[PDB]
Amino acid sequence: CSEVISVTSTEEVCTIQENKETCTFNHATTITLQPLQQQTCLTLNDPEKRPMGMLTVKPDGIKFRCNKKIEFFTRDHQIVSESVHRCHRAGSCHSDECHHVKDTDALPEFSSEANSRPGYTSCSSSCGCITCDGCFFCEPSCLFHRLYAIPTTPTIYSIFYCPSWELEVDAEISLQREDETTTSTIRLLPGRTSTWNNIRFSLIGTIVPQLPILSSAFVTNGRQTSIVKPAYAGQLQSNSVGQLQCPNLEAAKQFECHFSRNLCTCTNALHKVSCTCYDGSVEDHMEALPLPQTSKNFLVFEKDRNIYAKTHVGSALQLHIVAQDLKITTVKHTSHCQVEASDLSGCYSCTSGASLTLSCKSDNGEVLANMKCNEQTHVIRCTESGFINNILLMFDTSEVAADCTAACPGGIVNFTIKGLLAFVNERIISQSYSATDVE
Amino acid sequence: CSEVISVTSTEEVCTIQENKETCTFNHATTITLQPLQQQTCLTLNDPEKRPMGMLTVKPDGIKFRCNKKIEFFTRDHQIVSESVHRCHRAGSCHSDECHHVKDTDALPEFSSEANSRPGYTSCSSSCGCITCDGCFFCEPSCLFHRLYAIPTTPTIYSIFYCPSWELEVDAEISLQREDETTTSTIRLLPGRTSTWNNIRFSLIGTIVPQLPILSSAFVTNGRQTSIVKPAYAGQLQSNSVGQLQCPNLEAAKQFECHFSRNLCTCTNALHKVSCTCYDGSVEDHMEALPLPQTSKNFLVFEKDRNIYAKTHVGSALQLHIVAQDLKITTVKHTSHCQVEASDLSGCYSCTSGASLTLSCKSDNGEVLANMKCNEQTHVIRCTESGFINNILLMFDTSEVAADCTAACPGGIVNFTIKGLLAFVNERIISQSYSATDVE
Amino acid sequence: CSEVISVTSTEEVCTIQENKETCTFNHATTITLQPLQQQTCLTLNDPEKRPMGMLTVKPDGIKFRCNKKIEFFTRDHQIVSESVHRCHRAGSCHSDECHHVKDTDALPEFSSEANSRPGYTSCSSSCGCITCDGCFFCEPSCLFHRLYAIPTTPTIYSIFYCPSWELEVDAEISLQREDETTTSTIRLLPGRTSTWNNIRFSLIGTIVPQLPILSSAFVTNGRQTSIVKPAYAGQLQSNSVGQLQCPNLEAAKQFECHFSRNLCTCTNALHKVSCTCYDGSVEDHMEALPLPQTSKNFLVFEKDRNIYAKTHVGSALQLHIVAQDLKITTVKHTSHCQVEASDLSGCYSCTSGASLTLSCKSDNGEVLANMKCNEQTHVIRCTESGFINNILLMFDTSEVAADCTAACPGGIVNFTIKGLLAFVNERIISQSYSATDVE
Ligand SMILES: *[C@@H]1O[C@H](CO)[C@@H](O)[C@H](O)[C@H]1NC(C)=O
Ligand SMILES: *[C@@H]1O[C@H](CO)[C@@H](O)[C@H](O)[C@H]1NC(C)=O
Ligand SMILES: *[C@@H]1O[C@H](CO)[C@@H](O)[C@H](O)[C@H]1NC(C)=O
Repeated sequence: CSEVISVTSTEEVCTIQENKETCTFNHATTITLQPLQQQTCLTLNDPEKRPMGMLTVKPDGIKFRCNKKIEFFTRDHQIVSESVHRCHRAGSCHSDECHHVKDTDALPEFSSEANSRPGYTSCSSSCGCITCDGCFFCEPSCLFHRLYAIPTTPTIYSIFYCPSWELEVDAEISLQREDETTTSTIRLLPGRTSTWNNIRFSLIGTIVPQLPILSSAFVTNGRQTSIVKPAYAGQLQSNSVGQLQCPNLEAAKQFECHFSRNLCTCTNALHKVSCTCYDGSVEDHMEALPLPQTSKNFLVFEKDRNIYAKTHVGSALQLHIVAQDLKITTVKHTSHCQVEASDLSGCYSCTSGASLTLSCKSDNGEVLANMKCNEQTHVIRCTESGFINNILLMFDTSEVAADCTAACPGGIVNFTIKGLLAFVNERIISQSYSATDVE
Repeated sequence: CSEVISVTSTEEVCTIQENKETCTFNHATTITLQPLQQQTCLTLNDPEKRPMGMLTVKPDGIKFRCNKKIEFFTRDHQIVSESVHRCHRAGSCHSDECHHVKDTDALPEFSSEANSRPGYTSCSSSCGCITCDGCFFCEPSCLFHRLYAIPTTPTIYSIFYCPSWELEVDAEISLQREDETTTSTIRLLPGRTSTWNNIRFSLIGTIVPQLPILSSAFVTNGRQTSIVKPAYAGQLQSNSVGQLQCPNLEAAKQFECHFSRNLCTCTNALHKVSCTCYDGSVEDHMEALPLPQTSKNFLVFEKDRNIYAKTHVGSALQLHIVAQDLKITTVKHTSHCQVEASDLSGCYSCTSGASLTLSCKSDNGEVLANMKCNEQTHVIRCTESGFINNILLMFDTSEVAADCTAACPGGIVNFTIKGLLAFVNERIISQSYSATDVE
Repeated sequence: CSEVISVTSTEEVCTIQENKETCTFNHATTITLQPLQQQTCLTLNDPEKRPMGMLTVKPDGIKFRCNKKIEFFTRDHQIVSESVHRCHRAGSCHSDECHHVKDTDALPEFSSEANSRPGYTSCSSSCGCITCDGCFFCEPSCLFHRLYAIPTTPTIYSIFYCPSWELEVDAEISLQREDETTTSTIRLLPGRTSTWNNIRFSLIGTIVPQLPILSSAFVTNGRQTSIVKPAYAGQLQSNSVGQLQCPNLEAAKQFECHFSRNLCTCTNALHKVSCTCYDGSVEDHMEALPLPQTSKNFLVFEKDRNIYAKTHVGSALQLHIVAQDLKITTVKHTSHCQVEASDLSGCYSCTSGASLTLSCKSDNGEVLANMKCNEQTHVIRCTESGFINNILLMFDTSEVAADCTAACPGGIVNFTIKGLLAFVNERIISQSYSATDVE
C-alpha cells in the first residue's frame, strides 16, 4: 500500500440516554492524507483477535461545489447600423425637431421592421448647399442615424460568478475482512461525522491552497461551459462577454436586451455614416479557455449542471477514523521505484500545466514519490505495472532542461526532463468590423 | 446537549523559571465544533472526585474582521451640459483660437458661475452660411461646449475593498459546578492561547470554505453600507459606483473631483448640442444589494464601523481545551427528532439563499441534524420546544419539489420541500438621460 | 525560549518489507506554532537517558509560491495624432471614396514613415465653401485623420495575475545535543513528511487568513515589479496598465501591439483636429504601489523571478514531529517583560500598516507577547536585549490615541500609543494631454 502519517489517541465519550448515562472508551486514529487517488490502507484489531480485516480509503480529492449567482444573460449578437438623411424644410429637419429627438425614439422615417430591436438614435447636421447634397437652398442637412443589434443564433448564454464555494470530500471506501469486499462510497463534510458501515469518519482538517481562480465568470451555453475574463452587470465592458445586458431568460428569448454605445464609433459622411464595432460572438471567448480546465493543483469540471472544482496535490485532507471497539494501525510500504520519463508538452506560463507523462514501477504495492524539480514539487503514486502519470508542471520559459529527482521511501532516483514549450496568446481584436444596411 | 467529536490526549509541559525547571503532566481535549450556535457541553473530572462541574461552549461563529483600504470617494452626482456658439470673426472664432482651446479652459464666454466645477471643454465647427445660423458671411460657426458635474445631496460615499481579512472566533463560555453560572465571553485567535478563568483555549484548526465574495467593493454612506460591483481607482468605469473620482474626503466636501468623458456622448446640432449620459446616484447601487447580507454559508455585517463577516455551517472550528489538573469528557446526547417544514421563499440562483423555516422538536436537550436535500446539505440544532430555523438553501430553478431527509442521531426523518422561486434582476440602465442649461 | 502549545500522543506504524512485516511503537508531538520568527525549543528523551539534546525550530513563516499566467504585454507608450485635409474633387475626396475608407488603411496621403505603427483611420467631412477652407466651389472638405502610438523607452512590461498559489513552509531547524549545532534548513509541504537528519516533520495544519490581495495584477519591468489595479486581456480598460494590448514578447519588441479608441477623444476643427488622451507611462502605476509590499498580516516579495507571499501573525502552522525512538516535550518560558513604545508613522486606511517600533525586554530567553490595542491584536517576540519590532497596525483615522496593553506570560503591561496619520491618494488623471504632428 501507500505511506500516510498518523496519530493514535484515546477517545472517551459518555452518551446521555433518557435519564441514563453510558460512557465508552475507544481508540481513534487521525491520518493525514494527500488525496492524490491513493490507496491508503489500514489494519484493525482488538486486544483479543489481532487480525480483524483490512480497511482501504481512496479519496477522490477535495472538491468545492458552486453556489451559482446568475447575473447576466446574453446572446450571440451582431450590431448593425442604419441612417437616412433629408433636405431642408422636410420631414423633421427644421428648427429644433431633429434636435429634440429622443434616444429611444423609433422614428417613422425609413426605420425598417427591426426598429423595435434595442439600440440608439441620433441627429447629426452636415453641410447643406447646392454642392453638398443637391438641394436648392444652402441649409444644413439633418441626418437621422440609428444603431441596433440583431441576434445570430437561437441560443442563450448564462454568465455567472460563484461565491461561497462549499467544501466536500468524496471517498471510495472499501473493507476486506476475510473473503469479500464492500467498497462503498462516502460523502464527508467539514464537521459532520458520517457512518458508512460501522465506523465514524470526520473531516478534521483541510489545507487547501489559496487558489484565486475560484472567482471568475463561468459562462454557460446550456450543456457547454467555460471560464472567461470577468464582466459585471451594468457596465457593458466592451469586447468581453456581455457588451449586451440581458437580465432575464425570458428577456433574452424575447430579446429585450440592452447594450451601450462606445462599441460602434460612428463617423459621419452625410450619406453613409460609417459605424465600426466589435463582432462579438461569445462562443469565441468560450473557446479561449473551456472546461474541463485542468492545472497543476486544481481542476474545474461540471457534472450535471454543477461546477465542481477539486484539488489533488497542493492539499492534504486530515481525516479522523473511529473503529467501534477496535483500534487502527497504518501500514508503511517500503519499496524502491524506477522512473520512465517523457518529453514536455504544452504551454509555459499558462493556467494549464506543462504536460508530462512519467511512467514508473514499484516492485511492490503502489507507493508515493515526492518528485522535486529545480523549483516545483509534485507527487506521483507509481505501482507495480505501467501506470502512467500526467502531472502538469509549471515552468515559465521556452526551453526547459533540468534534473528532476524523484524520491520514493527507498532511495531517490535522479533523471532529466527536457522540452521546448510554446507561448499561447489569449486573444485580441481591435475595431476593424462594420456593417450597415441603409434604405 | 449536542454531539461533538473529540480526541483526548496527554500533554507534558516543562516550565522554565529563573534558574529552575518544573514539569507538569496534564490531560488535554481537542474537540471539533461546527459553530452553528450550538450548546457544546463537557464534563470535567480528576481521579479523586469524578464530579467537578459541567462546562459549556457556545461559539458565535468564525468571523473575519476587515482591514480597510479607503480607495475612492464619490458623491451623488448629476452631470450637466452647456454650450454657446458665435458667428465668424467674433470672440474666439477665428483662425486657430477656438482650435487651440485647452481641455480645462474656463472660458469667459457665458460659462456660468459653475465654471469652476470640474468638467471638460470642446470646440466644434458647424456650417456657416446665410441659412445655417443667420450670419452674413459663409464662414464656419465655432461652437464652444462645456460639460461639468453638480452634486445633488450633501453627503459623501466611501468605496473600499478589503484585503487581509483577519481571523477571529468569539465564544460565549459558561461553567456550572454546583450552583452558579459564570458565562464569560472569550475572543480566540488562531494561535494565541487565551485563559478565561482557569482553562486554556486555543484555535488549532479552521476549515473555512473558499468564499470569494470577501473581495468586493463595500460602499459606505456613513452609517449605511452595501456590496457593489467593483470599481477601481483611475478607470472611471461608467455606470458603476464612481464614474466620479474623488481622492480625499476634504477633496469631496470641497468637491474637487474628477470624472471622465465616455459618459455623456454629445452630438452636435449647432444650437443645442445634445449630450446624453447616465444619471448616476450611487444610492441605487447600494439599494441593489445592501448589508447585512445573509447567505447559505456566510453573512457580512457591520458593527461599529467594522465589516465583520462570519460563517456558520460550511466550516468547522477545531478547538483545544486544557483543564488545569483535570480531564475533559464530552457528552453524546441521543434523541430522536420531529420536523415541521414550511414553504420556500425568495430568489433562486442568487447570492441570497432560498429561504425556509424548519421548526423541529427533540424530546431532549438540543441536538444536531444533518439535513440532506437532493444536492445541498445543511445543519440545524432543533430542541425541545419550537425553535424555528431559517436556513437559506441554494436551489437554482423556479419550481422546486424534493425529498429532503433530515438526520438526527436517532432515526432519519423524511419529509418534502416545495416552492416556487422568482428570479431577481440585478439592474440595468442604458444612456437615456440628458439635461442641458444653455445661456 | 518561547511558549508553544502542544499535544503528545502515541504512533504505531507497521512497515511492509518484502514478504515481511515489522511494527514500531513511537511517541509523536503535534505543536501549534505561529511562525513569527520565533525560537521554538523542544527537549528529547528516552526512558533510559532523560537528557538527549535540545531541538530548535525557527519557522520563516507560511509562504505561497506563485504560478504565473503571463497574460498581457505592454510598453511605455505615447499616443499621437495626425491629419490632412483636401479640397473637393482631389485625392480621395469624391462621391464615396473617403466614405469607404478602411479602419486600418495606411493611406498614401502624407501619412509619415510611422504609418506602419498601429492605430486607426477616419474620414470626416467639414464645411466646404469659399470662406470655410479657401477652395473655389462650395463642396464639403474631406478630412483624413490618423491616430497611432509610438513607444518611449526600449523596455517591455509583463502583466500577470497569479492563480493557484502553492503552499510552502521553510524552517531553520537546529539541534544541540552536547557541544555542537547543525542548524539545517527544511522545506515542509502540506502533506509530504520531510526528514532532515533523524526526525520526520509534517505540515498537519494551516490556519492562513482569507487574504484577497493574492489575486491582483503583478506587473514586471524585468527586475522590478509591483501590484496594480486589474486589467484584462482584450478590454483595453483605459488609464490603467495596458490600454495597449501586446500578446507576445516578440510582438512587443517588434511592437505589433493593438490599442483601442475611447482613449483619445478627437474633436474636429477642419485644420488641426484636436485629439486628447491619457499619457500612459506604466512606470507610474508601478510607482503607485511597488514591491516588496509589507502589511499587517502578509508581505508579498519577489526572489529570483518568483513572487512569494508569506504571512506572519494572522496564521498558525500546525506541525507534527516524530523523534525516532524518543519522545518530545516542550518548554514553557515564564518571564515578565518591559515595553518601550514609539510614535506611529505612515498612512491610515491603507494596504500598508500604521508603522510602529516597540522595543521590549524580557529578563530571560525571548518570549511572546499578545499585544492588544483597542480593536486590533498583534504579537511580538521580545527578548533580553533591545530587539525592536515593526508591527504595522491598521487604524483608520487621522488622530490616534489608545491604551494598548501588551500581555506576556507574566503580568500584562499597559502603555499608550499616540500618533497622527496622513491619508495617501492612490492617483488620478483626467484627459488633459494631447499631442499632434500634422504634415
Ligand atoms: C542527484 O542530483 C542531486 C542534485 O540536486 C545531487 O545532489 C545528487 O548527488 C544526485 N544523485 C546521484 C547523482 O546519485
Ligand atoms: C427516505 O427517502 C430516501 C430517499 O433518498 C429513501 O431511500 C428512504 O427509504 C426513505 N425513508 C423512508 C421512506 O422511511
Ligand atoms: C490596563 O488597562 C485596562 C483597560 O482595558 C484596565 O482594565 C486595566 O485595569 C489596566 N491595568 C492597570 C492600570 O494596571
